[PDB]
Amino acid sequence: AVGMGAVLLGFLGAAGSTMGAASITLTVQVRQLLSGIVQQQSNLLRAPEAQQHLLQLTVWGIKQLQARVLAVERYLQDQQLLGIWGCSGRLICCTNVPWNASWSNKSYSEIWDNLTWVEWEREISNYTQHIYNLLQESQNQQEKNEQDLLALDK
Amino acid sequence: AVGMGAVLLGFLGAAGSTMGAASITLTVQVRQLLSGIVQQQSNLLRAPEAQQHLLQLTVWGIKQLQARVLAVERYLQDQQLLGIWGCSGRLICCTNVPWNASWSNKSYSEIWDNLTWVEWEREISNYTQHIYNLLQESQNQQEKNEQDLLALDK
Amino acid sequence: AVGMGAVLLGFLGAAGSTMGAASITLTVQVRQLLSGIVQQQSNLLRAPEAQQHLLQLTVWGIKQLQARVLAVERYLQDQQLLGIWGCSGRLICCTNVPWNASWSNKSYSEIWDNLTWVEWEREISNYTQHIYNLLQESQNQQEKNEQDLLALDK
Amino acid sequence: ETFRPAGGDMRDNWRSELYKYKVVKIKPLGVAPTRCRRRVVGRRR
Ligand SMILES: *[C@@H]1O[C@H](CO)[C@@H](O[C@@H]2O[C@H](CO)[C@@H](O)[C@H](O)[C@H]2NC(C)=O)[C@H](O)[C@H]1NC(C)=O
Ligand SMILES: *[C@@H]1O[C@H](CO)[C@@H](O[C@@H]2O[C@H](CO)[C@@H](O)[C@H](O)[C@H]2NC(C)=O)[C@H](O)[C@H]1NC(C)=O
Ligand SMILES: *[C@@H]1O[C@H](CO)[C@@H](O[C@@H]2O[C@H](CO)[C@@H](O)[C@H](O)[C@H]2NC(C)=O)[C@H](O)[C@H]1NC(C)=O
Ligand SMILES: *[C@@H]1O[C@H](CO)[C@@H](O[C@@H]2O[C@H](CO)[C@@H](O)[C@H](O)[C@H]2NC(C)=O)[C@H](O)[C@H]1NC(C)=O
Ligand SMILES: *[C@@H]1O[C@H](CO)[C@@H](O[C@@H]2O[C@H](CO)[C@@H](O)[C@H](O)[C@H]2NC(C)=O)[C@H](O)[C@H]1NC(C)=O
Ligand SMILES: *[C@@H]1O[C@H](CO)[C@@H](O[C@@H]2O[C@H](CO)[C@@H](O)[C@H](O)[C@H]2NC(C)=O)[C@H](O)[C@H]1NC(C)=O
Repeated sequence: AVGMGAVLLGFLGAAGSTMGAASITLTVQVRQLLSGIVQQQSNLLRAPEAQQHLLQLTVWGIKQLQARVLAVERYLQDQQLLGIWGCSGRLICCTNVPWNASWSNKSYSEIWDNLTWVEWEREISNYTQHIYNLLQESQNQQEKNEQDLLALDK
Repeated sequence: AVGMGAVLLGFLGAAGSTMGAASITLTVQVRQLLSGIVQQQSNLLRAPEAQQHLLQLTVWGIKQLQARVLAVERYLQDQQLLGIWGCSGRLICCTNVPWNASWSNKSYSEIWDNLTWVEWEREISNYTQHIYNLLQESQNQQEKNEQDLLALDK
Repeated sequence: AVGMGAVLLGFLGAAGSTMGAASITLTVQVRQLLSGIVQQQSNLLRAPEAQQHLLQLTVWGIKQLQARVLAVERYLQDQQLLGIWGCSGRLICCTNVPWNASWSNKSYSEIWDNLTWVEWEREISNYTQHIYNLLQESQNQQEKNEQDLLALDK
Repeated sequence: ETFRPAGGDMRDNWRSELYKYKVVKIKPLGVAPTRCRRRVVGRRR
């Protein structure tokens, strides 16, 4: 177990660690999704305007743009998803959806004190998108209930 | 009226339906804004790296990039707007702004049980951006009031 | 002091104004980050499809795309940051991090009624990223505490 | 009246297949009256 300042530097640092221990490092994985791995000892000037010639159409030029856009392309998908689950701006979000033993019948400690996330995500590999569908179906049945409430509410 | 799992598949499915009924389908319209229309029976591998030649500068290559970026370009505008209205991460957001009969003087049911959204948005077509301006002006008069509060609060 | 409708138009309008007065204009600075400076008297049709030839690969064509993507590239960084501080969708966000006199030992009014933001940000110029690191370290120590709570909570 | 064949503009070939299509832009933001206020109220609760 390391310090709060090291946690920031340790991208994928709780990969082989137990699922419960991984939660201190949620932010550091998130930050990587757009900015890549964090830099400590050196922090150069990352501002705009570094293309002073026709170099934006070269091999690397195109490649970089593709990598830049893909990076945000993907980030938004993850956000939009969390959004339509009603978990916007939450690194840990409780839902209305009850867990299913068919998905997994492990106790808290059988998971959180015994499994790594990739290990567990491999167990839930099959039932994942279906859950993603319930998460979203829940959110709707919530929005429905609100309009329901706005009707009785004069 | 269809099932929770069908609601997910029915993009623009409450288009001709009454405004009150459209609320169960808010998430499904949102998801389309970035990922397009959902796919059910088939879900292929949409990962990166499918451009193995100089094809990124061709007709379709450029066209795709334009469509990809425009898609997120627009998504953010809708978000940033909701954000500066104080409605971030909300599919239904209450405001402080009172409704104006000049905008519309229909009762709840005269709208929600009688109109489709596009039908209604056509009625409010004129007074919309002005509202968008009040929504934002409200948010500011809120932020002002908070700093006001932080001053008296020692 | 101007009106609520003018506040919307006045980008960087409280630049030389005192920090406390700048809060009414937070939204208007935010909106610029993606859409640039607001337009009043004229509001033309900004829809897609205005490139009818091979003009997307020209000087301006490339330049525009670079400016378009950079604009969102940067916007997300600011958001993702606020996100991993637990301040998503907040224009004013309270934290758990206590202020440090070493950073600055000015009273409320010594700041808010006496300084401009750029003036103050120049004072805090040195201690900023370190704070950014505490903000994030706090958020983690929060997420840790939640998992802690989920363990005792059966 | 008498009719003759024409083939000058290829766009007619394209109109021949596309006639049943049109593209629209989706407008996800929507605004409407409701008895729900903000802050500490959603009509008495
Ligand atoms: C747990 O999930 C499984 C499968 O996702 C559910 O089992 C069956 O799912 C099929 C659809 O794939 C339904 O037609 C069956 O009715 C389900 N079985 C039962 C007994 O309901 C199972 O229902 C889920 N658990 C709970 C408690 O709903
Ligand atoms: C997820 O489901 C797949 C099946 O869709 C499992 O892969 C194999 O599936 C065949 C056909 O049903 C079984 O006969 C095999 O026994 C499965 N493999 C194994 C190793 O059991 C896959 O195992 C499932 N994932 C998990 C984690 O159980
Ligand atoms: C409802 O909206 C209308 C127009 O947006 C308001 O009517 C007038 O708006 C002009 C500005 O365009 C003002 O100069 C007038 O003072 C407004 N009339 C009145 C009687 O105030 C109208 O004010 C709005 N309704 C309410 C209750 O404010
Ligand atoms: C929105 O306002 C426009 C006017 O800016 C309306 O369009 C026409 O405007 C002229 C000039 O004022 C009127 O003489 C016409 O009667 C209007 N058309 C119609 C069909 O009434 C437009 O109608 C307004 N939108 C709605 C839904 O009333
Ligand atoms: C205010 O910040 C300063 C510097 O950021 C802290 O002062 C020292 O910081 C170094 C690390 O750079 C530590 O090794 C020292 O222990 C710190 N000094 C003391 C007295 O703790 C200072 O700690 C901060 N203020 C508070 C109250 O923690
Ligand atoms: C921020 O810190 C820098 C130093 O890292 C200050 O710049 C100068 O630093 C040298 C070396 O320590 C000092 O001898 C000078 O006195 C500093 N300049 C001035 C004008 O004092 C910089 O001043 C600091 N920023 C603020 C606002 O005090």
